[PDB]
Amino acid sequence: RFLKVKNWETDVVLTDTLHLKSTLETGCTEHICMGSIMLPTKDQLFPLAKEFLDQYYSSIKRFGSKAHMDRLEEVNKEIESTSTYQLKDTELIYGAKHAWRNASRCVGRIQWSKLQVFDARDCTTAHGMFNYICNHVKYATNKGNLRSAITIFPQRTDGKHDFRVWNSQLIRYAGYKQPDGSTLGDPANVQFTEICIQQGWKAPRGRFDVLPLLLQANGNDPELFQIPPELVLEVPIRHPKFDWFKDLGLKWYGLPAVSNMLLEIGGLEFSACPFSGWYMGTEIGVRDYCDNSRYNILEEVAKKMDLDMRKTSSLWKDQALVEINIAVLYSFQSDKVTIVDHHSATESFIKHMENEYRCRGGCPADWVWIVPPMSGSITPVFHQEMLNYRLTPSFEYQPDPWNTHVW
Amino acid sequence: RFLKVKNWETDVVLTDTLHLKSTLETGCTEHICMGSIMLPVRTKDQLFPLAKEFLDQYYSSIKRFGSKAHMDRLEEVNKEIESTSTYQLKDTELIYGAKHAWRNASRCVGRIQWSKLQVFDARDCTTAHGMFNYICNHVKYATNKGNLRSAITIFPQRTDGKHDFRVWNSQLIRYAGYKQPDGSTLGDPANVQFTEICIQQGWKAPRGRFDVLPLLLQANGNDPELFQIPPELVLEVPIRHPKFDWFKDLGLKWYGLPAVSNMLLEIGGLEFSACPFSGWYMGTEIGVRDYCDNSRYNILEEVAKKMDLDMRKTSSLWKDQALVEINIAVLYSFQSDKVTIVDHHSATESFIKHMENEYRCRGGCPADWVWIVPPMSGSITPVFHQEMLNYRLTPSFEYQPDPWNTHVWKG
Ligand code: HEM
Ligand code: HEM
Ligand SMILES: Nc1cccc(C[C@H]2CNC[C@H]2NCCCO)n1
Ligand SMILES: Nc1cccc(C[C@H]2CNC[C@H]2NCCCO)n1
Ligand SMILES: C[C@H](O)[C@H](O)[C@H]1CNc2nc(N)[nH]c(=O)c2N1
Ligand SMILES: C[C@H](O)[C@H](O)[C@H]1CNc2nc(N)[nH]c(=O)c2N1
Ligand SMILES: [Zn+2]
Repeated sequence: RFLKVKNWETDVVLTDTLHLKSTLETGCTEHICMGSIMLPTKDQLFPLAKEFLDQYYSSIKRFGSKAHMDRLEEVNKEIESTSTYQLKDTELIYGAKHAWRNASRCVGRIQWSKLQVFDARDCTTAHGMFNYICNHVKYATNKGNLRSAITIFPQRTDGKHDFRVWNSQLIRYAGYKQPDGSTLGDPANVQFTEICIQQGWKAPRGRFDVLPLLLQANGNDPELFQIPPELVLEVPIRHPKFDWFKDLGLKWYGLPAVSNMLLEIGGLEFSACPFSGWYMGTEIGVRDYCDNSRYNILEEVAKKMDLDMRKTSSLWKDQALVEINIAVLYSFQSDKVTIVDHHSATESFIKHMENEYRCRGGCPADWVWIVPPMSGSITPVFHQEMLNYRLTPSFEYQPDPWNTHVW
Repeated sequence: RFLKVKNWETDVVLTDTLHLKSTLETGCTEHICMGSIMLPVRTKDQLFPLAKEFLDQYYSSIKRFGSKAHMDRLEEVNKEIESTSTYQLKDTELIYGAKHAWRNASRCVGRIQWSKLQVFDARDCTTAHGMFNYICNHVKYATNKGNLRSAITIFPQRTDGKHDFRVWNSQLIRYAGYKQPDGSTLGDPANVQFTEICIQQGWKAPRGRFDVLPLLLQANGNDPELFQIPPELVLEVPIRHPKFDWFKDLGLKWYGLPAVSNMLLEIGGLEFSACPFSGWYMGTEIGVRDYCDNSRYNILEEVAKKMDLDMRKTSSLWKDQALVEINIAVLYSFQSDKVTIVDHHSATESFIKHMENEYRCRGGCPADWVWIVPPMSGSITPVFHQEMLNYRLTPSFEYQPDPWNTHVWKG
């Protein structure tokens, strides 16, 4: 019941009790661990609403109070009458911040309580969504001094009027399959890019074409919108020592903004809830740039460094990896765009974890995701045992819209 | 039931059915994943089914399932268990068993080599001196002047739990660690407690930074005894860098033989508490962990200084740069001295081929992602992108409590 996690580097042992409040399943059983798998009614709703309202009133030190009870009855009556309910602004803010607090795969949660929440529940059209999103982007970007934020569109009603941002991230580069059989741009976005073209987008067919937004409002067919170019802050990537690096013609956008997840608060489902923070270097330098199925630039960089790529044991891939990541951090820092290196970020997470264990009884964490994709054991989280469980409010994955939308 | 695992780099999807044969628990539940947790005498009653399952697996493996030989063996073991409360494995079963414990070791990235294990049957061993001799022979055979050969030496199984054979060392070869009164540590910090035990037992510690520890061996439940492995049998590699001539002056070296000696080998319900096994190193074990863990030799700073990296801010990735150089050095040195070693790219690439082969020929390959992914350059190795399923199959290697915490001293 009372589990303990140990840090094998510091010997520090923490006891987790928060997991006992876990509701959702993990995908694992006593016979099989699926820890490395990427994707493992009025009657149903009131229980969820109650659990949420209880934690909310408990957070504001008014558990059991009349206000707590009144609200509880108010929501119950509303659910029975309207088959759903509306969160108070205070509840929405608390819920969004906690969905982030509960995101087991997020290493930057020490920042959880500073989330700027934009209530977009009054939005009704795709154009309105576009406006709200540009404001989010401009607000979060803040001329390079990034600020965490989330914009929350109307909650699901009957399932045929869902609001959705079809894009996976607000800002991402297009991908196109060339005759050469090769891929131009971001291979990860080929399918999406074609859906945009299929919709009308005039693809420039460049290596870094900022994709247009495909916004779906009230269950209607999505619409294209181009984020004002001047609102999409990008960073040209250069190395502090290798002058030839700039010649690679590499650049990345400064705002990481996830837009395909579902925010669940008190049983309510917010299918369109784009949120953003700021990058941890490795996300771009290791994953976006070096993943074989992404920009896959290791060989190109290796060649320019004049490394013995004859034998894997010379560790040329590793050396080029470090350089690509040193450049990313350097380029973002030079342009005054917020970014955190994996050492600083993981150190912060350990501190956050410690706080969470002592003030909340635990911190769900997915080791597989928390440990940076490079230099794993030289970051502290590598040596930190973690317990992964699911708490609500939460951010959940949801089916891509183009595989469920009835045009 | 069928479970699928996907490689997010190649889109290749594999299907696992082998997990159905999994009996042991994982530590996880439908509500909590303990995937990153390091460590989440039987009765006649519970033993025969364990013996039967194993023998069924053994006889199927040799295509004699249901044969008269198979049935006679089950009857023989049955009679043996009821009569003696235990039973003895035939040599063939022991070999098959040891090879499978390795094959089933979900935390081992080197399993493509599982079928080539040399098994030394030391079940006739009766004293610590006897154990010493067996271990020396294992070390010499495995080392093979640098052309390392995987091997395992298996001492008598557990009987009543009061006569256990145990190798107290965690690995046959490791360097002493000494806690200085000023709080600092000389040698390998990981072995301070053990080194202290050895000293208490009479070991004359040379107190250097790389002193090969003595073997502390327990035979038949008796108090352990110290033995020094003949130095000429301990192959070591001075670590130098191909381009940095100052690296050698760091005074670093490492032994060539990785030999785990504290695990328990379970075969058909029998428990072999002393089963030292060895293979060859994957560079990162030494270069990343042994050398760069903050709680081990911790050499990142000294190395970073020499390279004169910008150590004022973490964002210069000086630790990451120094890390790669150190690992290049380990691989270079071992290769230059002709001591077998494998780099993490080659090793993980082979593991993926092994895993795919296993899914197809065996219906699965239990693997612990947390352990399989190398401690450096994670995502540039193919295993990072491979979904895996972790479950426990027997025969298997299991952790067991450290002997000094459970041993009843006789004096
Ligand atoms: C302030 C800076 C932040 C940093 C440094 C940070 C860092 C990270 C990193 C490194 C990942 C893994 C990403 C990947 O490998 O794809 C991640 C995942 C995640 N983060 Fe954060 N994060 C931050 C802000 C946010 C915000 C503001 C939220 C929500 C309001 C959030 C929610 C999540 C979620 C749900 C995931 C997992 C997403 C998935 O499964 O694909 N993060 N974060
Ligand atoms: C032939 C070369 C071999 C290589 C390259 C290899 C490599 C590895 C590596 C890198 C690990 C993780 C080590 C760590 O981080 O502590 C590991 C663990 C393991 N290996 Fe292998 N291995 C090999 C041979 C063997 C042999 C011969 C056996 C048994 C017969 C074996 C059994 C295991 C077990 C049981 C584990 C997990 C040990 C633990 O939990 O501490 N390996 N191996
Ligand atoms: N720094 C942050 C903040 C919030 C979310 C993320 C993660 C985003 C940005 N990079 C990969 C993408 N996640 C994709 C997960 C695999 O599909 N990163
Ligand atoms: N190459 C091999 C072969 C078999 C076993 C191992 C693993 C050994 C050698 N390095 C760390 C140690 N395992 C310790 C696990 C953490 O306490 N490594
Ligand atoms: C198969 C495996 O789960 C997959 O490659 C995971 C591993 N860890 C990860 N960790 C983070 N932060 N992000 C990812 O996309 C992944 N991918
Ligand atoms: C806490 C965490 O489980 C621990 O640090 C693990 C992570 N992965 C590992 N992987 C390998 N190969 N070896 C280890 O010792 C570890 N330690
Ligand atoms: Zn699990």
